[PDB]
Amino acid sequence: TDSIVKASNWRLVEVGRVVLIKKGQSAGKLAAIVEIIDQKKVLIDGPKAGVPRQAINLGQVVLTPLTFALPRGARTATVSKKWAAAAVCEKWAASSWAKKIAQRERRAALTDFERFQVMVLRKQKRYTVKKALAKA
Amino acid sequence: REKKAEYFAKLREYLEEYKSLFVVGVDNVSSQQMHEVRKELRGRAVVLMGKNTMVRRAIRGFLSDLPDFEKLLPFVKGNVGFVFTNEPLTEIKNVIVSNRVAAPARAGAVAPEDIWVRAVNTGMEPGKTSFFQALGVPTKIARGTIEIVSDVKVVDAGNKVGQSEASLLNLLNISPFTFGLTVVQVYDN
Amino acid sequence: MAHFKEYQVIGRRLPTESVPEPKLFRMRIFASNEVIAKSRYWYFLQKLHKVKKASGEIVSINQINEAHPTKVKNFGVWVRYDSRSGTHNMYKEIRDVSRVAAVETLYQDMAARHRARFRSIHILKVAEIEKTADVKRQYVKQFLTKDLKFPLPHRVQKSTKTFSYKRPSTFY
Amino acid sequence: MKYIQTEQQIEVPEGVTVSIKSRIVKVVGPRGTLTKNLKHIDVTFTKVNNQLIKVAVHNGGRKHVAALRTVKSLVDNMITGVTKGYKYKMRYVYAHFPINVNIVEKDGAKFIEVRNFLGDKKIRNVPVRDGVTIEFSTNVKDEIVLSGNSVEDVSQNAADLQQICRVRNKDIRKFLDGIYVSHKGFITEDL
RNA sequence: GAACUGGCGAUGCGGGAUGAACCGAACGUAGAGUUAAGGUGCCGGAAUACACGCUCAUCAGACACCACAAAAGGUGUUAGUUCAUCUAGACAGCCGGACGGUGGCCAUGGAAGUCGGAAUCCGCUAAGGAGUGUGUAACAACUCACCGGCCGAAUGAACUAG
Repeated sequence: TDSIVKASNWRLVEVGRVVLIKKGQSAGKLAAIVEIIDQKKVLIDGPKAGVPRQAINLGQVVLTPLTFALPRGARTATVSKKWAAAAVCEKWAASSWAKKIAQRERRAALTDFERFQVMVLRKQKRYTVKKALAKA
Repeated sequence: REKKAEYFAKLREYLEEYKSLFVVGVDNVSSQQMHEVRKELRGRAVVLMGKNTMVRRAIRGFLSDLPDFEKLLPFVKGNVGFVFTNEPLTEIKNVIVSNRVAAPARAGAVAPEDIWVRAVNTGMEPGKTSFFQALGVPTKIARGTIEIVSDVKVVDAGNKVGQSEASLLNLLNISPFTFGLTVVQVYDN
Repeated sequence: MAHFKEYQVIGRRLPTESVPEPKLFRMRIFASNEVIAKSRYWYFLQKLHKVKKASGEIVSINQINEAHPTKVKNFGVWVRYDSRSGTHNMYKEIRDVSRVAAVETLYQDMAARHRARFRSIHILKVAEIEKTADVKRQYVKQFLTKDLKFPLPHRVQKSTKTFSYKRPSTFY
Repeated sequence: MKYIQTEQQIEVPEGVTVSIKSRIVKVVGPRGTLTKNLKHIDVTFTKVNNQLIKVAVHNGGRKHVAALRTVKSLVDNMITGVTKGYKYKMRYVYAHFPINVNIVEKDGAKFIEVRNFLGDKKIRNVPVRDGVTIEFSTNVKDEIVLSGNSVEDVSQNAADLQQICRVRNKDIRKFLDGIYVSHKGFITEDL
C-alpha cells in the first residue's frame, strides 16, 4: 500500500560541497566551492591545501560527497576557518578513496627490493589462504 | 470612478427594489426570437450573462443587489446574467391580438413532421432553383393538378443545416421552427 | 589573438607654436597587446574627432588591473555592430568574475548568435549593476535566489587508454 | 533560457498507489492495475510523502521542458482513468439507408460488423482490443458506448471505427451519414 | 577590344574529375628549420582537449577565384529593437446590443434599411448600428461590436538577424 520511489539522489553543486580537481596547475588538491555564477563557471578556494583563489570550469573539476555549512560570498579568512572547524580531513582520509589514492601512489613509488619483498610475501599469503581453503 | 457609476451607481442604485426573476439560457436558438419577446415593451430588457468582476465587487462591497439569488450558490462557472425585468405575463393573450405577419425564423432548421403543403398558382416565372441534382423533388404539372412521383426525407434532428437550400421553397410566410419553451426559472419573491 | 587584456590610453594631438597645450584626450580600450590597443584607440579617435596619426602623439599607456577579482559581478554592456544587411544597437548583461573575462565571453556570444567578427564590433560601455531587482533578462535572473542546488547529470569522462574491460557507466 | 531546474506537482489519492521502476511505471487501484514505459525523455521523479510526486527536469530548452508537462498529463490522466474509469458515447445517424451494427465472437476475437452503410453488401469489419467493453445503450435510439480503464486504447478504437465509416465519390457536404463520438466522461461521477 | 602591373602557344604546378589563361611561380648533386595563396578519425605524415550557440535536415552541411540559387515566406529555434498593461490583480472557462431617421427620390389605382445613380451624424452619451453577407425581380430580413459571475501571476502587439 506504499507509493515507492527509489531515491533519485545524486551529488549536487552547492556552497559548502568540497571538490577535487584532476588536471591543471594545482592538480589533485581538495577545494571548497564558495560561490556560483552559471552552469559551468564558478570560483573555489582551498587555502590550507595551498591553491590560490580563482575561477575554474566545472568540467575541469571532480565532485565529492562531503559538505558543510557555508555563507555565500565569503573569502579566504572565513573559508579556511570553517574548513579547519569542520575538519574535513578527519573523515576524507578515512573514506575509501584517498586510501586507494595512497595505495596507487605507494605501489607506483616503491622500488625493486620492495617488489621482491612483496613477491615473497604474496607467496606467503597465497600459501596461508589456500591451506585453509583446501580442507574447508 | 468616472464611467462605472452609470452602470452601478446609476441604473442599479435607482432600481434596487426589484424582486422578479426571469432566468433564461441561450443554449442554441435564434437570439432575436427570445430577444424581441423579452422586449416589445422595449427599454426594460438586456441580457447580461456576466463576467468575473466580483473581486472588485467585494473590494467595494456594499451592494445587496439580489438577496433572492441564493439557490445556485456553488455555480461560480459561467453564471447566469444579472438582468432586471418586472414584466407581466398576462399581456400577450389579451392586449396584443391579430399580428399574423411577424417575420419567419432563420429558414433552414429541421421541422418536426414530414409535411408537403399543396402549392397554389401565382403567375410568376421560374427563378434560380436549378440546384437539386442530389435528391431533388420529382413532380409533374397538368394545369394546377400537381402529382408527386416519389417522396424524399432530407434530415432528422441533431444535425446542422446546409448552405443554399432556403431560397424559393417556403413561400407561405410561415416561421418553420420557433415553437418551443426555453427558460430556466420564472419566479417572484 | 589571445586572452584579452585592456588598457587606458591618453593622446594629445601634438601642439603648435601658436596654439600650445591641447585638450588631452583619454579613452579606455579592450585588446590583447599594447600595440593593437593604441592602434584601435587611434582608430576611434579618427572616427570621432578630426586628427591624424601623422599629426598626433600618444602621451600615456597603462595596463590597468581590476580591483576585486574575487567578487562575482553583474555587468551590463552596450554595443554597436554591423551585420549582413545593416547596423544595430544592442544591450546585454552577464554574470562573471572580471571585465576581461566578460568581454571574452561577449565576443564568443556575438560570434555565435550574429556572426559578428572582431572587425565589426565596438563597445560603448561596460558598467556594473550592484543591487538586486535590477537585472532584466531571464537567462541571468536565475542564479540570484537562495540555494542553487542542482546536479549536472550524465558525467562523461574520457580514457587515456584506448580499451576497457569493465564497460563503464555514467553515474554521478 | 536554460531553465536550470523546473518541476511540477502531481497528487495521488490514498486508495490507489504507484510503483516506479528505473523507467517503467505501474499504477494499481481498486478498478485494476496499469503499466507504462517511459523510455522517451528520461526525467526525474521524486516522492515527498505518500501523496505528492514531483516530476522534475534540469537544464533544457522549451522542447525539452514541454515533455515534462506532457508526461504529467499522461500519468495523471491514466491514474484518473484507473481510479475513475473512462467512457465514450458515440451516435449513429442515417439519412435514408439505416445502419445495421452487430457484435460477433469467433476464435476468441470479438469483432464488430457494420452493414447497410450507403448500400454496401459485403462485410465492414472492425476488431476490438482488451481492457474495454461495449454495450448497446438501452432506452435510447442509435447510440453506442465504450467503457474502459485506459484511454489510449479506447480512444484509438473509437477513432478507428469513426474513420472506417467513411465514404468517397459522393457529394462532399450533403452526405453526413456515419458514426462519431458525442460524450467523453467517466464510469463514475464526481469521484 | 584595350591601360597598369604579375602571366603566354614555345613557359615546368599546392586544390579539385587533368592544365596556356582558376592565386601566377624563376629552376646544381648528396646537404638545417619552416612553407609557397595548407590541414590533422580514416582517402595518412600528425592532438578523437579546451566555451556559447543551429543541428533534425522524410534533398542537412563541409573551407578563394572552383563547379553556386532568388519568386514569396514560416507561434520551427536562439538573440535583440520598439510600443503599450499588471499585487488600485486585465488575458485564454458563454452572451447580446437594431429610439427618430432603416416607411429617404424616377409623366398624383400600389415600391418597407441603394436591380438602372448622390450620402453615411446627431439629442442621446454600461445597453442603444441606416452596415463585410443581405428569400416572391424591396412588401413577410437573422447573426456581431469599451459592459457585466471564482481563482491568482506575467502576458499582449509590431519589427530586426543567426
